[PDB]
Amino acid sequence: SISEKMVEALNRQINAEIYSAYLYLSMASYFDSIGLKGFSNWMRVQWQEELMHAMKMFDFVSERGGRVKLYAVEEPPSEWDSPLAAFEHVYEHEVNVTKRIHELVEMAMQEKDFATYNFLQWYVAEQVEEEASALDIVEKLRLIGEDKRALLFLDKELSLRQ
Amino acid sequence: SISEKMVEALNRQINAEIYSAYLYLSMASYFDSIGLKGFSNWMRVQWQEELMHAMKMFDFVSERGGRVKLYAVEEPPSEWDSPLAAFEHVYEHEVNVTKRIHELVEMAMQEKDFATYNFLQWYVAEQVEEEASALDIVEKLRLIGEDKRALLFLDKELSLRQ
Amino acid sequence: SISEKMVEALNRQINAEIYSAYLYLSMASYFDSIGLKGFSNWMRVQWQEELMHAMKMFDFVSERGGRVKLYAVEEPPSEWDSPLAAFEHVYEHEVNVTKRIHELVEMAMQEKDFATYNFLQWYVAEQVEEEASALDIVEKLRLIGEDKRALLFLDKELSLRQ
Amino acid sequence: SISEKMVEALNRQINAEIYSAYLYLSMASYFDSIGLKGFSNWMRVQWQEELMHAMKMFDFVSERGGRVKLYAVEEPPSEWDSPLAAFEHVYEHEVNVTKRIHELVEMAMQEKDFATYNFLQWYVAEQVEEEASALDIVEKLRLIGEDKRALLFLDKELSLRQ
Amino acid sequence: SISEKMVEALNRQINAEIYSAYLYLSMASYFDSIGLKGFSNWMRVQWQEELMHAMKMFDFVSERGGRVKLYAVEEPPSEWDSPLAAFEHVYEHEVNVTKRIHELVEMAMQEKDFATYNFLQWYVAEQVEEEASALDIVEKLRLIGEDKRALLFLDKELSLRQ
Amino acid sequence: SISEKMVEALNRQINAEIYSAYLYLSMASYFDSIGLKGFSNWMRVQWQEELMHAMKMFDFVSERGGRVKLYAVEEPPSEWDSPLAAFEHVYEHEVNVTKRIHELVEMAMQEKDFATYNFLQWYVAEQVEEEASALDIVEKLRLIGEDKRALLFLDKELSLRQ
Ligand SMILES: [Fe+3]
Ligand SMILES: [Fe+3]
Ligand SMILES: [Fe+3]
Ligand SMILES: [Fe+3]
Ligand SMILES: [Fe+3]
Ligand SMILES: [Fe+3]
Ligand SMILES: [Fe+3]
Ligand SMILES: [Fe+3]
Ligand SMILES: [Fe+3]
Ligand SMILES: [Fe+3]
Ligand SMILES: [Fe+3]
Ligand SMILES: [Fe+3]
Ligand SMILES: [Fe+3]
Ligand SMILES: [Fe+3]
Ligand SMILES: [Fe+3]
Ligand SMILES: [Fe+3]
Ligand SMILES: [Fe+3]
Ligand SMILES: [Fe+3]
Repeated sequence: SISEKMVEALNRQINAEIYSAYLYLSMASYFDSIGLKGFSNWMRVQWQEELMHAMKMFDFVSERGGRVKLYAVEEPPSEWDSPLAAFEHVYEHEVNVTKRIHELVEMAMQEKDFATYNFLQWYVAEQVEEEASALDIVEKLRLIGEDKRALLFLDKELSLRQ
Repeated sequence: SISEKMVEALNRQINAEIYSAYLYLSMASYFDSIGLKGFSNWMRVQWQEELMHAMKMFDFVSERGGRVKLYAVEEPPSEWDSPLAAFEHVYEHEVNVTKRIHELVEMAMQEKDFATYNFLQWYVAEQVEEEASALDIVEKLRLIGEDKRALLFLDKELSLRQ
Repeated sequence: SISEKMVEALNRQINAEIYSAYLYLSMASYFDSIGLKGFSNWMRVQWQEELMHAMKMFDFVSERGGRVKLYAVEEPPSEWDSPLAAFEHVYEHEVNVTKRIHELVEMAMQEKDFATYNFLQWYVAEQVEEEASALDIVEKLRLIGEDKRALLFLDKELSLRQ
Repeated sequence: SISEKMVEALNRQINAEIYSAYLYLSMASYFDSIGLKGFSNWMRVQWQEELMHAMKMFDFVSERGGRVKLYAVEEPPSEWDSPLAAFEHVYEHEVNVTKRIHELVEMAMQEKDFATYNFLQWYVAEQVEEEASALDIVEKLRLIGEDKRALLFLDKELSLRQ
Repeated sequence: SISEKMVEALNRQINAEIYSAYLYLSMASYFDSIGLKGFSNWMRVQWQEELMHAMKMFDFVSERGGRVKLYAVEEPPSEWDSPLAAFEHVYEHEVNVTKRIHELVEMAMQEKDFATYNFLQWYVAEQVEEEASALDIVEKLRLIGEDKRALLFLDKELSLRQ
Repeated sequence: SISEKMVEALNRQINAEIYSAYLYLSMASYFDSIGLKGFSNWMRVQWQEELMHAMKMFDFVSERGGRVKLYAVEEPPSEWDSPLAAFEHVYEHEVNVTKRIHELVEMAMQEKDFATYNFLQWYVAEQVEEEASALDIVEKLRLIGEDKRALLFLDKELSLRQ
């Protein structure tokens, strides 16, 4: 039932979820390098979260009788201009992930593959949260601007994530 | 104090630990594809293990004052002639990972980087277990030869790993 | 079989550890003098911790069959230009302690005194943390420069240390 | 990959650990014979402890891919002029086991067998304790001299070891 | 009052109990050599159990005021054709150990040494179990023959012993 | 992965399991017709049980992503010479159902279809029980013979089945 075309694409998106993890891990290294252990922590938590996103899709492809094929994970970028620019890139990347999910929804429907549609609804809801979390911190870094105490305050708040 | 040479090698090995995890994840797919869910499980656990291995080094490079550069993760192989060949590939890959850790140990000696030498001793000990665990299962699968009832028994046991 | 050369190098290091403690107690007074009770708390904790490093080495010297000679503890300096300057001194000092530790490690290697070589690996690993904890505060102090509200945020953080 | 000459050496040291136990068990019969039930206890405990030392190495030869050959265990001596002489024998014995372990460490270094080098570090630190425990009791027994009431106070203390 | 002839005879039977331990230890190696870590476990446990047998009798000789002499433990054998042959050697060995204990019993009665007779009744019952446990596994392995799965099923049964 | 071959074979076994049900329901009517309400109840319970056997296969064919086709269920026979003759038909019939299952097992193993092999193992075990149960009552009736209080005794006993 699950079509070979639907598998390939889910396999794409599995790779996109892993590269996001890996992107966030590179950011963990960047925030590490500029003293911000709380931001670093957030990123490490996001890395593991995106890996979990990938695995939940890895397991669904196998369950449905599809075959997971893993592809290369690209070398991510490694520097950003500022914590603000880091999170702005998070936001934009997550909006891109949200696009690619909306398309998998659309493909599922064309193929009348109701199981893959229903499953992707998890990721549709999850992307709403991803974008909003990312936006919310972007807004906070914009008011903070150059104010070093506010920056360190946000960094503590972020160190608390699990 | 940590040299650039040494930071490079460690960043490389971090990439290799992540690759190892990714190979084992591939094998988990292979094993799903021939209905050995226990072998699959064993791999899925070893994938989490190797990622953890990677992170302990990722954190160490940054504590030593160096900077983690992340590199592409190679697309891994996707098929194996049999369960025996896949664990034969496992054992061998592990013997190589060991060789890599031994070369890192020697570099640390050459450079008198006592901190990195001591740190690496954990991997010296871990690679002993890695090899032995893989070899034991290669042996089991040799003893089992062609008997598919015995394969499923070993499969159910491997499904018990957490 | 522990040599005289070794027993004296270890006794001198016992003195260096106790002086490191004492130095950090002098910095505690300095930080009290300028209203930074959290910086003061950090130094106090570090003072107990360094005393604890000396005591582990004290016990070991006798465990090996040696005798601890105690030497004078030098009057430490009592003024620094700034928090940043004081923590730059902590860092350069701990880099020097490391350098002494590594000397002992070499001396023990050179003497085939394996028991002492092994005992000191704990100090090899401890010094990694010691340099990192201090460099992290130096860097935060740099990031902060003259902003006194941020300095006070950081003082509060250090008042948490146990 | 462990060499033959390293396996054989380890297996000789397994034998020596077992002999050590057996020597200390003979000593327990000695002490029973002169009514000193605490010195007896101390030895029975150390006979178990040396067996544990042997089994730890027995397991490691197997976990490296080697195979353990077991050897005759020589008939230990059965008499000593006095409690002081028995514990002197214990001391000179343990200093000799330490020598044996140190030779093992050297061999491992020469062959670049880092895995064995690292495993043996446990026996390097254990021998530090073994020498000091036996030495303290030797020194106590010298302090004590021919006083029989004091000897029995020591005997009672030694009966508390578990 | 226990006699000299009895004390020697119990002293030899200890030796025999320690040898049996050592024999079983040798088999543990042999089963470890051929992949059967569950059989190996059984053998480690029997190795401990026979040491407990020896010590119980070591203590009894003491309790009666005899002196335990310790003799060389003999180098054991180290290969067997198969799991079956090994357990046949176990049973035959244990049947022989029964014979020795039935001889100590008849000696005891001859000397009217009731306290040694009563003491030996524990070993008389224990041997009934020793024989019956060995024979049960011989019987099971014959029925098993060359069937690999069934072999592995029993090796897991044996991994359970404590 | 599950073959067309294996699916049609399972669907056919499903038919066989529903027919078994219906055969047992037809006997419940027989036993009802001759005043044996306990035998009837036994059949009604066995009818629900074989329906459950069916549905577990229906669900399994469908989980593995194959399509259950439903075939006609044959008119079963409706009379028997006696309770004994009736339970002899149950036995023969169950021995036949065992034949079919063992055939489904070998086909699975041919196609190396290990999920299906493992799933059928429940039925192999279940059939061992079916046969033993039927056989046992067959035997209890050979004994009862013409004896009427013992037939009513057996009849109460089968009332009890839930
Ligand atoms: Fe995601
Ligand atoms: Fe995301
Ligand atoms: Fe999320
Ligand atoms: Fe690893
Ligand atoms: Fe590994
Ligand atoms: Fe491991
Ligand atoms: Fe220190
Ligand atoms: Fe320090
Ligand atoms: Fe510290
Ligand atoms: Fe020892
Ligand atoms: Fe010792
Ligand atoms: Fe000890
Ligand atoms: Fe025994
Ligand atoms: Fe026995
Ligand atoms: Fe027993
Ligand atoms: Fe059925
Ligand atoms: Fe049935
Ligand atoms: Fe049933």
